[PDB]
Amino acid sequence: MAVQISKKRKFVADGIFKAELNEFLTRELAEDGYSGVEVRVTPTRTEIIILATRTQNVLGEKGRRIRELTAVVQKRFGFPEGSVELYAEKVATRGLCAIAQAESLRYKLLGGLAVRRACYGVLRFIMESGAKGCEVVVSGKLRGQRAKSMKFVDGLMIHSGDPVNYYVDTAVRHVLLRQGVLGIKVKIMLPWDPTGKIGPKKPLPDHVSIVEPKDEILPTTPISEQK
Amino acid sequence: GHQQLYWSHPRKFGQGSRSCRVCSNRHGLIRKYGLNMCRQCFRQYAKDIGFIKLD
Amino acid sequence: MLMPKKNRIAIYELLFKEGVMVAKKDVHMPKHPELADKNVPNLHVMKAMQSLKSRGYVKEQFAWRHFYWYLTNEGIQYLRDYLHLPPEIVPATLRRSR
Amino acid sequence: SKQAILAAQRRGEDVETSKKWAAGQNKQHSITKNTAKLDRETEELHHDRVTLEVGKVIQQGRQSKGLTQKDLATKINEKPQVIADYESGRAIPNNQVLGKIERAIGLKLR
RNA sequence: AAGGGCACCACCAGGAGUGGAGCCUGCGGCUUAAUUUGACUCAACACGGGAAACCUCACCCGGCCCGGACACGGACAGGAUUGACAGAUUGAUAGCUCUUUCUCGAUUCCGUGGGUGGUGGUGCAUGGCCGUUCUUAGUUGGUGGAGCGAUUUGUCUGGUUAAUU
Ligand SMILES: [Mg+2]
Ligand SMILES: [Mg+2]
Ligand SMILES: [Zn+2]
Repeated sequence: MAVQISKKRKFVADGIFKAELNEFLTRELAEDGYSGVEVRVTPTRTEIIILATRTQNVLGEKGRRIRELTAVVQKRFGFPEGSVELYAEKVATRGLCAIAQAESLRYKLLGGLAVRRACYGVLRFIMESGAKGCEVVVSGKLRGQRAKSMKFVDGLMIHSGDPVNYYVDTAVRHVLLRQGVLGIKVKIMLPWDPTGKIGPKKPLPDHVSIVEPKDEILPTTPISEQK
Repeated sequence: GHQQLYWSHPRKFGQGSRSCRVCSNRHGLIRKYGLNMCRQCFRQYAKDIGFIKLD
Repeated sequence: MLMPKKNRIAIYELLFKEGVMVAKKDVHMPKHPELADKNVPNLHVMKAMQSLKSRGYVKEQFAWRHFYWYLTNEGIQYLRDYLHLPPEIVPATLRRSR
Repeated sequence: SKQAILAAQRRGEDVETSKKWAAGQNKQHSITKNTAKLDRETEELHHDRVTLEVGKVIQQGRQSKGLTQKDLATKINEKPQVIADYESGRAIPNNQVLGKIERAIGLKLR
């Protein structure tokens, strides 16, 4: 009431808070399979939900790391004490998350092996995790001094229209190798089926489904059943 | 150094006042709605800020 | 850096009360926002925490324009020895709640 | 086993000889992590870097022999940046390179 | 070369023009201590969101500062060092230097190694992003068929469509 902000500036500031929080939390716990965040803002104590893959090391020893993370969040973003609390949730089907798979590819590449072998392994893990299709692109100074790009597409993938806003998900990473950086681009097309959590509802707009009819027997001679 | 002439030129109004809140660059700065991001950083972060290309 | 001793004591004890230190990257700021009464400019906090990182007592991360600092166990031991405090009190992040 | 092999060769032969994998060649850079594990692994997602103590040990041992990063790197046949990355706690450790540094400066790093 | 089809970044039928004039602005050149620099057919030239009085700012002419981590030696409470009034000095109320002495207190200072920063170079070492080829209808496996093979068929004579529709 005393301090006031117009609704346009308020919503823009909320988006900026989400963007900076997501970038800091990406930069910090990238080696823990970060894979997104949710904020639940309310005119009281708020919540921030971290959708990690391995939560047992996002939480430190007796939850020390989660405590220092909520401390730095409360000290940077100017929240009053106790008005922010920080949660962690394990993400189901990590093979369907583009951020986690791009980090896994970065881990394999930093460990050092054939780029072919790493991309094949990531791609086949994504397929047997349940995706409709995948596309992995690696670009940069591969074997040789001139940069190339290599894509490892497989399965099914849409590119155009509004369905590719919610029905695939992408991730871009940089890998700081010994000679320049490589670029990692992973796209995963999600299944539709359960209309639940593993994918989206509202299937692809040109997929019609026709229910089958019943037996429809006995059109023969008239009978009447009274009560 | 010293104290009375180190940062003494006034960084009130103008391009020496304002900088991007992400990269601390001074050029192409969007200050509408109090974004205070440069145009490249805004294009990077616009989708999860809430701005969508819609038409 | 010169940093008269009372400023260093203030920065260190504030890093010890809660195990984090969240200074912002600009040197031309006359006070740290939350020290702000012990006459500690932001440059002193930046360079003191940089020295702490160089000895390996503090891990840092960098957001858009802000530094974040976490106090490691060697940092616990070093700050405990520097402040001459007894070896049973802990920073807040180590234990405050169940 | 030498005893069983020499025992079998003094009588009726049943021994089997076979060539080693990397036999008769010099791989200049030996790989540090087994790619059978690295291709298999999907869960664990982090690489441990060199500790600050190891970099300090390299720093003090090198400085106590009138030796620079360029000269140490040339002596152990590596680029100067990998030495500067070992000393600065940034590079993923390689046991083969670490062993070359130990024979260069006379300290023990593992 | 032929045969089908298509497009006002092609033409036809035209409209409004631009090219001529004054001025604004961007490029080249010339001049300058400097007139910072990128981009040169479409796909550079009111483009770098580039409307620069200072700042921006890179360029020119001068002048302060260390914001040189850390490690190892050296020197050090009989002082490692830090500021400073007045005069000169300076563009300057930079204790920047010189004279003069007061003040601070282990944080610094000196040497070696090494940090760190860089609108420094290289976009012909790269990532990402964008433009363009290219606003048109095009592109590809699996299994089968042909061919020694490169390859080809699928992806087509015809009709139709904005469209391998
Ligand atoms: Mg369409
Ligand atoms: Mg024309
Ligand atoms: Zn931005």
